[PDB]
Amino acid sequence: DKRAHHNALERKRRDHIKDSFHSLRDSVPSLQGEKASRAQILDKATEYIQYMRRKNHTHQQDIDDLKRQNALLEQQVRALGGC
Amino acid sequence: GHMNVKRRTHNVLERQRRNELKRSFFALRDQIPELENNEKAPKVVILKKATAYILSVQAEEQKLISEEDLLRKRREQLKHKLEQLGGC
DNA sequence: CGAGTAGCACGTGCTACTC
DNA sequence: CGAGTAGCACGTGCTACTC
Repeated sequence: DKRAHHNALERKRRDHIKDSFHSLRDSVPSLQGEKASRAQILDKATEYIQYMRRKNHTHQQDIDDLKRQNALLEQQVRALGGC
Repeated sequence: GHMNVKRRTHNVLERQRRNELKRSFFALRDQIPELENNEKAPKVVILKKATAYILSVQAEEQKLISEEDLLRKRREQLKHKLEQLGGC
């Protein structure tokens, strides 16, 4: 009685994990529309997260530089005109 | 007999496979800020949160690209202004 | 031994694909 | 060739949490 029920609950639990793997797979560019085992999905997700965190960090790095540039230019435009 | 050897091989190879999969789960968990002090996070929570985190990083890139593009156009504008004003 | 059940991990089942 | 392997599904029993 409780045996068949427990078995159904466990199957349902595994199914949710299956759906979650699919949603994860859909999030990594290299796995989209591709075939991969669960081990590959976890491994590629991990490498992609490291890669992205170093990619955005570089993005912010280029942004702050432009930030320092525009601030200086703003200084010049200020101290310039029809003196 | 062979059937018994095959059974034992299956058990040992699958056990090892589980172990390696757990390794992969832990490695991924370690890359999610939100799971910093939650080493016991169940498999499904690691999946859902890794997914949430990835989506945030991508959207986060789309914002950074939009900002850099704006800062660049801004820079050339400032320079264009300097040229119009001339020196003192 | 309180009942219900999420999570886990083992042994085993299942089968497409390989050599 | 037809047996071996890969990789995911299943049944099950035990813990811990929550009511």
